[PDB]
Amino acid sequence: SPQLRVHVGESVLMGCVVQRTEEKHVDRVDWLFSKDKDDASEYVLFYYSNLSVPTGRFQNRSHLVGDTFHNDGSLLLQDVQKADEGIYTCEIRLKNESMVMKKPVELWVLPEEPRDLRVRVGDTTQMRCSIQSTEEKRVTKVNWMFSSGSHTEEETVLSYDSNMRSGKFQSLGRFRNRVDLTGDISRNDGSIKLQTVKESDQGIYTCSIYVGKLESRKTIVLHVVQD
Ligand SMILES: *[C@@H]1O[C@H](CO[C@@H]2O[C@@H](C)[C@@H](O)[C@@H](O)[C@@H]2O)[C@@H](O)[C@H](O)[C@H]1NC(C)=O
Ligand SMILES: *[C@@H]1O[C@H](CO)[C@@H](O)[C@H](O)[C@H]1NC(C)=O
Ligand SMILES: *[C@@H]1O[C@H](CO)[C@@H](O)[C@H](O)[C@H]1NC(C)=O
Ligand code: NA
Repeated sequence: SPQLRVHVGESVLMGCVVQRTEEKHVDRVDWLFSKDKDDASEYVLFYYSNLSVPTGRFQNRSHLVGDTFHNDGSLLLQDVQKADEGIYTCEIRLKNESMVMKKPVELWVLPEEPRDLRVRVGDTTQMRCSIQSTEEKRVTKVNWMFSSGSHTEEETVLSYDSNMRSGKFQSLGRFRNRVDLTGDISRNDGSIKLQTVKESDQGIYTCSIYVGKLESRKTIVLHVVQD
């Protein structure tokens, strides 16, 4: 059973894909949460008759992102909190099948990442953004934006869209020639590298990382210091 660790605030995609040679529709998916067994459980989401229903304290953070016409009942849980630590069980039945697959996934939650990233002038840094996932190729779009304290508007640092022939755009303004993707988008990683950091690079970097139309958002405050 997969054991996934995430920091507080992160998203996690828990795969629930039924291995078949044929592309079958999903009839039923249930995702249930228990802290230990705990003697207690709660629904994250259920799906029947072509409708998903995120429930309870997961109602606004949870999404069936699997292709329900291709054997897939995978879940995206956003904004993970410490109370989300425990076991997620997927029960899934495909159209025209009687058998039910049951797949437990354990989620471990580490303390939230610091908001601030400290860098010295002239150094290189990474800004990391990725979704924790058992499944490849789920991220469809990554967009990095920048604002300083004095900006009237965000500017684009780097953008990648998997559903365009275009693919990858890099800044032609303040970050020109100093930014590139270090993440493998096919492995759900939108991380970038920023080279020869300047004082004027100080500010808020935002990553919007998409699984379909569903955005997960990450903020990094770049604090540029001396010596
Ligand atoms: C839907 O499924 C039918 C096959 O069911 C299979 O055989 C039975 C005896 C069970 O043991 C089970 O494990 C199998 O799934 C097909 O014969 C039928 O054509 C299918 N329905 C249609 C026409 O779409
Ligand atoms: C679910 O949607 C599919 C694809 O449009 C359709 O073929 C099927 O009949 C639907 N199932 C039910 C029972 O609503
Ligand atoms: C629930 O609230 C979140 C957090 O603000 C928001 O992004 C989302 O639109 C809501 N959920 C859905 C899918 O309606
Ligand atoms: Na269905």
